[PDB]
Formats: sequence, structure tokens, C-alpha cells
Amino acid sequence: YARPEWMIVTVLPVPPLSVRPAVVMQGSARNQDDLTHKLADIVKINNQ
Amino acid sequence: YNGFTGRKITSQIFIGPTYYQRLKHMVDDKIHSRARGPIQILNRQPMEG
Amino acid sequence: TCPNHPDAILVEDYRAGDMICPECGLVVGDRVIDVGSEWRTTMSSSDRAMMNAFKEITTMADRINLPRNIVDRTNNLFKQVYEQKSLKGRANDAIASACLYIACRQEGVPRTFKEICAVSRISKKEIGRCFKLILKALETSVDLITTGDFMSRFCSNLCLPKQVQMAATHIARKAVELDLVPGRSPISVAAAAIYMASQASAEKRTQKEIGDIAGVADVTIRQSYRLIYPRAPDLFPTDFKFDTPVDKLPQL
Amino acid sequence: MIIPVRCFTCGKIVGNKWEAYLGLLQAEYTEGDALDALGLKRYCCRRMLLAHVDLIEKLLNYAP
Amino acid sequence: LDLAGPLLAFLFRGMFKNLLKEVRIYAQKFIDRGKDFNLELAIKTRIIS
Amino acid sequence: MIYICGECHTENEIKSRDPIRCRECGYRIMYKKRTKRLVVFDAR
Amino acid sequence: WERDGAPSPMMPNEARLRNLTYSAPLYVDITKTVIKEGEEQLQTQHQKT
Amino acid sequence: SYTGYNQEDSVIMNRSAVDRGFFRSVFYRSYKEQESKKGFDQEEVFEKP
Ligand SMILES: [Zn+2]
Ligand SMILES: [Zn+2]
Ligand SMILES: [Zn+2]
Repeated sequence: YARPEWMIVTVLPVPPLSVRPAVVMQGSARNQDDLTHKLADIVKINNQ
Repeated sequence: YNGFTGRKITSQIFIGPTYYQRLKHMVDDKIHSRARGPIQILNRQPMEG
Repeated sequence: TCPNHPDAILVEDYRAGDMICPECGLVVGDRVIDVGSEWRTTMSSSDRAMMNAFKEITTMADRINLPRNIVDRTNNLFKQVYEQKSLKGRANDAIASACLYIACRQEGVPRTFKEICAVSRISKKEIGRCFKLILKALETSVDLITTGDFMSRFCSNLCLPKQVQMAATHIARKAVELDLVPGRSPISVAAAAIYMASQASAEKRTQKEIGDIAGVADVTIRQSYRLIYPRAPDLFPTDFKFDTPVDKLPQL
Repeated sequence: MIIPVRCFTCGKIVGNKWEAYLGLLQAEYTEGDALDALGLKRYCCRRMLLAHVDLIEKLLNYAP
Repeated sequence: LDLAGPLLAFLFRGMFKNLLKEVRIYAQKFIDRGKDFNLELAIKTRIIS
Repeated sequence: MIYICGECHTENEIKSRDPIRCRECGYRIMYKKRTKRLVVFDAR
Repeated sequence: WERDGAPSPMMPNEARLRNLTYSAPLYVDITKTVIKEGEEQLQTQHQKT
Repeated sequence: SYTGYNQEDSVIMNRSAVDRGFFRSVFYRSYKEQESKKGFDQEEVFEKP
């Protein structure tokens, strides 16, 4: 069920859209959840 | 005298002018019911709609 | 998406926040609508430069007490001008001052170039240069100013009665209609009209006083006043109470 | 704000007695004597005028 | 008891300090260039308002 | 579309697009006129 | 101050109705003196700033 | 203690007195809405959809 190697974050999971929904504010401007912004940062650094 | 029967009430009642106030709390502002209402999207739990 | 009714316009419901087949009754989606929110019931140089200009725009506005809506309009003009970048060489303060002038013109409450200059470190000449450039860059236009666009501010700043303000507006409008002052600046016509109206009422303002608020040299007011003085009785409103008779108005 | 039409307790007409009551008071009548002159015998109807505050008069000082 | 006066005087003391701190900055920048400064432009009215 | 001035109490017809202001008063507080629709009250 | 910039006195009811803050303009006299290291002194005052 | 309907800090009122305006009151709710032109992309105005 648990291994010491599994503690190291080699692959990072992405919460579903249900966990983090796309809020709508000021019309059709989809206000992404705080998780999305961090996820957007995470992918950018990972690609770099 | 009893309103319903007109018979004298055995005990004599203390009656007179007293100053009363109507408080802002009306029942209509407080009565509220919930039955399969507009749950939230993120939490899937009840919220006011 | 009624399974029975393909392509049916589901009706939104606020009772539980669900969309129902308009003619079946079936609830498609349990409580998906989210009624409550649906219905009312380390700074980049560009941003830092924009932020400073936004601060400058507000600082200029409060000096002449402009409403926030004009400032909001001015910010939009600055962003459009800043984004388009035809004025990159020009100083941001000059661009903002021109944007403030344009925002006032667009809103129907023009401020003269001198008034904008008084609240800005940028001279009138530079503001005018930026003003024309912004119009070309934005491909926009501003309605031509009229003599009555400054009567309310000028008369109120001079503490002149309302009847005088109406008389001055009538005089200025009539003078332009009669073409008694062809080519004269609307501000000069307004200043002369205010002087003509002021001298005909109990509250009398000297030429210097009218020039200061209007920013027009007394000589220019004197020139315009001399042009409209001959037709003084015609310009004045018919139902105007003359504290000083028109025949005895100052001659100069 | 304005004098009630009826006495709350019994429903006796009271809306035609406010001006008469004020007139009697101006005539040096005591509040008790004025109420007696108007025919307000029950202390419920006397309560109506004795405690009435005529706010409508001051409401009419504001221009419509 | 701190009423409106003392409470507002405390605020105005700081706000006036910021106003005078601001005119120094604006005036010094113009003085560094060597050009004389305009007093009215230096004052930032929104600080106290 | 009749608006009543709050100062001079002057009825003046104003459109949706045009600015809100008294035609003659210059006052910027306007009140809508009472609806012509008839509403029934029970005198209860 | 209106859109046109014409000042008018603000009655409290207008402030309540139009959601305006009930503030009074604040003016300060300022005296400016300049020294040019040339044994000359010039004093100018800006009335009601 | 007339009919037991005033027990435990409860009150029995006269319906006929209520019918005559006894303790009748008015409730005023005010709603304010403003239209903002801020932002060139988006704008909002008063008009019946
Ligand atoms: Zn169906
Ligand atoms: Zn009675
Ligand atoms: Zn009016």
C-alpha cells in the first residue's frame, strides 16, 4: 500500500474538473479555480 | 364576561391601557422552507437560491 | 436533451436549479443550473507604466473634480492608445492629459486645453499635439465644442445668478447663429457673452475676472465683446430683466 | 400619522373628532373636559385622542 | 472616550504627513532637473479626501 | 416616459439613451411618474 | 461638483439619495520662499490651496 | 388566561382591533442599481430585455 519511493513526487496527479470547476463571472469570463492557476504554473515549469 | 358564552368570569380581570410596541421581527421575515433546493455545483450541497 | 424530445429547448428552473423538457416535464440534469450565482436576484514595465499613468489620470481628475466615470473613460482611452503604440515617443503624462481631454469631450462636458494644462505638468501645446495623434491612432472623432458647453462651469465658477447664465447662453448661441463672431473661438464667444450678460445684471464681473476662469485674455474678450455689442438688444433673451439697460451697456 | 377613523377597541368613530378636540383645547378646555364634550366616555375612545400624535401636520411641511 | 474629533485628528495627522511627504518627492524631482516646480501640481488631493 | 424633477417638480419626457436631467431646472434627481395601470386595493 | 464641473452646495438629502459623501473642500495657504545663493530672496504665497 | 393561547410569553390579539388599523405598519425595501460603462469590451445599460 505504501513505499518510500512513492513518497517522491515523480508524476503529479491533476484533480478532475469536478474537484476544481470553471466558475463564470462578469459574463462569459470563465474564472478558473485557484488550483488551475497553480496547475498552469506547474505545467509551464515542467515544460521548461 | 366570557365572549363565547357571555357568562361572568368568576375571577375579576386586571384590565387597562398599557403602551405596547410592535417589534421589527415579523414571522413572515423568518418563515422559510427547503425541499430539494438549488444545491451548489462545487460542493453539491444546499444553498439559498 | 430530452431522450423523447430531440433538440428541445429545456426551460431553466429556479426552484431546484434544473432544466426541464419544455413539453415533456422530464428533468434533464438533477440540480445543475446553480441558480444562486446564475441570476442576480516583479511588475512588467508595460503594466508599471500603465499603473503610474492611471495614478496620474486620477490625480489630474481630482484637481478639477471630475467624476469617476470620466476617469474610467480616460483609462480606456489610455489603454487603447498605449496598446496601439503610435505615441510611444510621447511622454505618458502628455498622453494621459490628452486622454483626459478626449474623455471629457466624449462625455459632453469638455474642458478647455488650458483647464487640462492647469492640472497637468504638460503644456497646452503638447496636449494638443497628443490630442490629434490619439484621434488618428484610435480612428475616433470628437463633436465640435459649442459656446454653451462651458457656460455652466464658467458662470458657476463666477458665482453668477442662473438668469445671467441663461442670458449668456442665449447671447452666445444667438451670436453664433447670427455669425456676428465668425472664426472666433467658442470660449472667447462664451467669455464675451458672459461679460455682456454680467454687465446687464446686478452681479457685474470685470473682464479680468471672466478671463481668469475662462482662461481667455481680456483683450480677446474685448475683441469679441466689441463684435457682439452692436446687436446687444437682439442677443439678449426677450424675457430678461435688465438691471442695467442695454442702451447703457459698457462701450469699448 | 393621522387620527384613526375608528377607535381600535370598540370601533366608535373618532376621525371626525380630532379637529373638534383641538378647537376645544384652544378654548381653555382641559383634555378631560374636551373629551367629555365630544362624547368620548369609554376610556378606550379617550385613549384615541389623548394619545394621538398628529404627524401628518409636520409631513405637510415638506414640499411634494 | 475617543469621539469623532480625536479619532479624526489621528487620521488627519498621518494623512497630512503623507501629503507633505508627497510634495517633497514631487518637488525634489523637479529641483533635481533644475527647473522650478509648481506648488499646485505637487499637492495630491486624493490623499486626504 | 415621464420623470418628475425632485426640486422644481416638472414633468418632462426623457428617453432611455439621452441623459437624465431636468429640462429647465438642471436638477439631476428625477422621479418616475405613477403608473397608469390600475391596481385594486381592498379597503381592509 | 457636477459633470460640467459647476460647483453647487450639497444638501445632505442629496448626498443620501445620490450616494455622495458629505465632505467640505479643504484649502491651505502656502508660503513659498526661494533663495538663489545670490543674496536675493523672493517670497510668494499661494492663497487657499 | 383566556383560552390558553397566550401561554409562555404568547399574546392574544383582538382581530377586530387589527381590522381597524391596530398596530398596522408599512415595510419599505429600497433597491439600488447602477450601470457601469467601465471597460470597452463590456457595457451595461438600463433597458427591458
Ligand atoms: Zn419530452
Ligand atoms: Zn372605544
Ligand atoms: Zn427641475
